[PDB]
Amino acid sequence: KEVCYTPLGCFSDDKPWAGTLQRPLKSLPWSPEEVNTRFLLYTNKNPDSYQLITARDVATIKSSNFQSSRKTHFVIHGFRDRGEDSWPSDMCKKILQVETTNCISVDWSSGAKAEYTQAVQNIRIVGAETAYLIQQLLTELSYNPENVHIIGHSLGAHTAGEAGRRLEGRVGRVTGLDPAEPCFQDASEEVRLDPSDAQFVDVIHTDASPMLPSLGFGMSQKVGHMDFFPNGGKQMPGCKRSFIDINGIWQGAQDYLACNHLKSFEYYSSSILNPDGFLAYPCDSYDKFQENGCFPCPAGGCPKMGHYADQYKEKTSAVEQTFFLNTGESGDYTSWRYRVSITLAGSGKANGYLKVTLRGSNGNSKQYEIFKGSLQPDSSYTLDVDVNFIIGKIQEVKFVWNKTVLNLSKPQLGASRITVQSGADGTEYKFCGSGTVQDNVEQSLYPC
Ligand SMILES: CCCCCCCCCC[N+](C)(C)[O-]
Ligand SMILES: CCCCCCCCCC[N+](C)(C)[O-]
Ligand SMILES: [Ca+2]
Ligand SMILES: [Ca+2]
Repeated sequence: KEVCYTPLGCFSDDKPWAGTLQRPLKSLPWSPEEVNTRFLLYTNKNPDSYQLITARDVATIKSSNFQSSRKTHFVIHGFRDRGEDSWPSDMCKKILQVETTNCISVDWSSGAKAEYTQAVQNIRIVGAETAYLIQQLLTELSYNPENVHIIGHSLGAHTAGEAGRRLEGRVGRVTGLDPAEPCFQDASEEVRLDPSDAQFVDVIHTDASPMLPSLGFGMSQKVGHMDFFPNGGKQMPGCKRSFIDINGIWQGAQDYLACNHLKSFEYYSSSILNPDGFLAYPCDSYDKFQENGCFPCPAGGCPKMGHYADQYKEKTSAVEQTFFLNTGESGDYTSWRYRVSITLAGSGKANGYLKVTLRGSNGNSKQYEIFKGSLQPDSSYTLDVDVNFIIGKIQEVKFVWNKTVLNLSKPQLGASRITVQSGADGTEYKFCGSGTVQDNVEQSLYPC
């Protein structure tokens, strides 16, 4: 029970578009007009106001600052979001401070203001609007599709994968910023987003808890050549866990219930200006990562999660290549990972915290509990940690340690050695603290 439209063609309401386990009711997309898809063009020439372009009137493009010479970034929002002044436009601007390029924000606000179930269908339209606009950068200005990068959030991610599929995977890259779960997880690839929709698909997963009984709006399913899982991808730091601004029904609700879903475009937008800020590490599971595994960055380097992911040598050597890492709690959310070993010393057996600080070069870190437990002489005790900022080179630690069981002597403990290390490369820095002062000191171990 299909319906056709302008140059965009037809939309069959039957499987897998509807009457799926994933999409139980049968509906059809709105009209192009009803959706009001709008391509807004930013280029280094005009980094503030945009140029309304249209694939319907080629004149609007040719007479615009669009540069057939350069890459083109598309940024598509999702359910109940907008292009005009929300984050997508904000994101285009950031992209133009670092590369000379065309960045378009795909605003379909009015169509994404529908009821989720409908919205899940309007997405098909915007796919086509977009795909179509690309089919006419090729025909009109011989603009190679493999120069196009589509970046979509939530429903937008699937939107982008849609356009991508309309162009037989000719499009060079689509990036999925926490692709929506409801109606997509475990569905035909025809309807969702999968590695086949572009030459390169990379995904950031920030809200991959189960949508049902549980409300994790993000897909847990791997759908890219690369699927990144910041902080394990289920609970992002800075957020406390779990549309018409619910904030007018229940004050705080929106933010509360969407914060993790949104960290996907947060992290990405910051990677644009901070490439070295989000290095993913390959691993089987986040726990292996969290339990001091898969460290440090591998042979060639860690992929940069985010904007500069397309620089990874083996970016498409496989599908569902998964990586893990930890972001910051706020600001630009950049964290760097270091390994920290401590082998014990002394005579008497104690119990306690095993804190640490860092001076590096740039600033100084925070306290860093590397261990709590039994402190038997000359053993060893490592733990990987996350430095929410860019320091430099260690060789300037501090130590400190506190009590858990109160007495059995009060021994002269210290720390024989403290193997430091970077994640990026492998730069150890390790130190000798010959002089095992008892308790609660800033015994500054130093180079050797
Ligand atoms: C799978 C549906 C995702 C629901 C999340 C909706 C988030 C609202 C968009 C955020 N905001 C309008 C502030 O950009
Ligand atoms: C306690 C401060 C954080 C706000 C918590 C708001 C949670 C309300 C959940 C929204 N809902 C419509 C399900 O009530
Ligand atoms: Ca697909
Ligand atoms: Ca790039």
